[PDB]
Amino acid sequence: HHMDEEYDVIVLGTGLTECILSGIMSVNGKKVLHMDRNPYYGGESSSITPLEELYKRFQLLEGPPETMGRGRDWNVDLIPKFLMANGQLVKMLLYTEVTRYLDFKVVEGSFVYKGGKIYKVPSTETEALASNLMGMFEKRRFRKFLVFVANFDENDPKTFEGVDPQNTSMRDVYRKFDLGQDVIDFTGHALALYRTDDYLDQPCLETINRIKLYSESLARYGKSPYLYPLYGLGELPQGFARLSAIYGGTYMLNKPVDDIIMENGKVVGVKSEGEVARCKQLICDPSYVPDRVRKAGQVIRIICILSHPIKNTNDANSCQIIIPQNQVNRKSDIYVCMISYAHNVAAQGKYIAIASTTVETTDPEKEVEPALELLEPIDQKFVAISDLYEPIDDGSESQVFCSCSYDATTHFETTCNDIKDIYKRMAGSAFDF
Ligand SMILES: C/C=C(\C)CC/C=C(\C)CC/C=C(\C)CCC=C(C)C
Repeated sequence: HHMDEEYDVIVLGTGLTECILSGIMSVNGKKVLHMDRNPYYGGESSSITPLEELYKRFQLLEGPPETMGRGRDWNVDLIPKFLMANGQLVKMLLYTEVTRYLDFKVVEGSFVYKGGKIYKVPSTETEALASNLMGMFEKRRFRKFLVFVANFDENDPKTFEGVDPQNTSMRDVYRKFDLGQDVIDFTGHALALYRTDDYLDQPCLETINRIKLYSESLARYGKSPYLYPLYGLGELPQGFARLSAIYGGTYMLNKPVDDIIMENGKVVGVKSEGEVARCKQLICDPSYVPDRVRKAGQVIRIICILSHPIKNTNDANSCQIIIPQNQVNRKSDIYVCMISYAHNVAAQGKYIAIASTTVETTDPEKEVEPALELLEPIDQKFVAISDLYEPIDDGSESQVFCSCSYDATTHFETTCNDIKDIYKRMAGSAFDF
C-alpha cells in the first residue's frame, strides 16, 4: 500500500475526536491523510458487531446463548455517550455535514440517583411540581428557580434579578432561592452536567446557561434532551469516512505508524510501511505519542445486557442515569446509559445498560455496585478497565495535536470541549458557531 508525498494534515486514529476534527479540516479545504493502525474504526470508542465478537473480545468462549437473539442485530459501542440535542457537538457535526448520514433518535428518559432511588430529572416547572425528589415546599422554591433560569437573558440585566452573571457565584444563586444540598446535587450533576462542584464558587453565568441548554433541548425533543444515533456511535466513523472520500482522501485502516518524524521539535511527516508522507500538522489519540501524554487516571465500564427495561423508568427504551458522587460516598460520579433494540443496537427485547465511573479503589467492579443494583437481573456483564491519558504538549510548537482519552461521563460535554480546544490550538482561533 502507498501514501502521497504531502498532506496539509495527517490524522492518526479513527476515534470520535479524530474523526470530527478530520472532518472539519477537510470541509475547511485541507488535504487530509487519515489512517489507523487497527483493522477497524473508532479505536477505543469502537462499536462491536455481531454479538459473537463482543463475547470473543471479553474472553467468553461459551458464545452468546440463542436467547440473546440475532447476533447481527447487535451494535455495541464500547464507550456509549449521549449528545445534548442543542449542543455544540451536534452543531460541529452539522458543519461537517456528516449529519447527512446519521439518524438521531431521542433518548426516552433522563433520571438522577438519590437515596438509593432514581427519579426523573425535573427541568420544567410542571415536572418540578410533580417531582418526588423534593418536598412540597422546596419543590415550589425549585419551581421559582427554574422560572428565573428560563426567563434569564444574558443581554437583559432586567432579568438578572440583581445577580452579576460574571461575578455572582452559583452558590450565591442557590442561596437566593434557598435550595438545599440534595437539590443542588441533582441540579449541578444532572441538569448542568458538571462532574464536580467546583462551579459552586465560580461565576453563575455558565451554570445558568447549561441548565438553559438542557431545558431547551428537552423542549425541542420532548422525551429528554439527549440524542443517540440509530445503530450506535459506530455510524460516525463510517459517516466521516464517507465524507472523507467526497473531498478526496479515503480513511486507511490496518496501516502501521512506524514513526513520527520530528524536525527541530516540529513534526514534518509520518513514516508508514517503509514510506514517508509529509504534513504541516498532525492529529492523533494518546496511543500514537506515549511521550507526549500523562496518565490522568483509570475508568471502569461495565456493559450489561438485560432482557427487561430498567426498573423505575416507566419502561423507557433508552435512558440516561446520573449518580452524583455525594449520594454514594465517592469523589467521582457513576453513570449508566442504556440503549436497546429501539435504537437498533440490540436484538428485539434486549437492552444494553453500560455503567461507568472513575476508579478510586483496588476493587473497581465493587465501586459500581450502586449502579448495577438498579439493573439486576443482568444476563451478562462485560467488564473493561481503561487508563486515561491527556497530552502534556498543546502542539503550539510541535504541531502535534493529541486528544484526551474518553472519560467516564455518558454525554459528550467533555469530549466537545476537547475538540473545540484542539481546534483552537490548531487554527489559532476558536471554532466560530
Ligand atoms: C459570524 C461568524 C460565523 C457565523 C462563523 C461560522 C461560519 C460558517 C458556519 C460558514 C463559513 C464556511 C463556509 C462559507 C464554507 C465551508 C463549508 C461547510 C462548512 C459545508
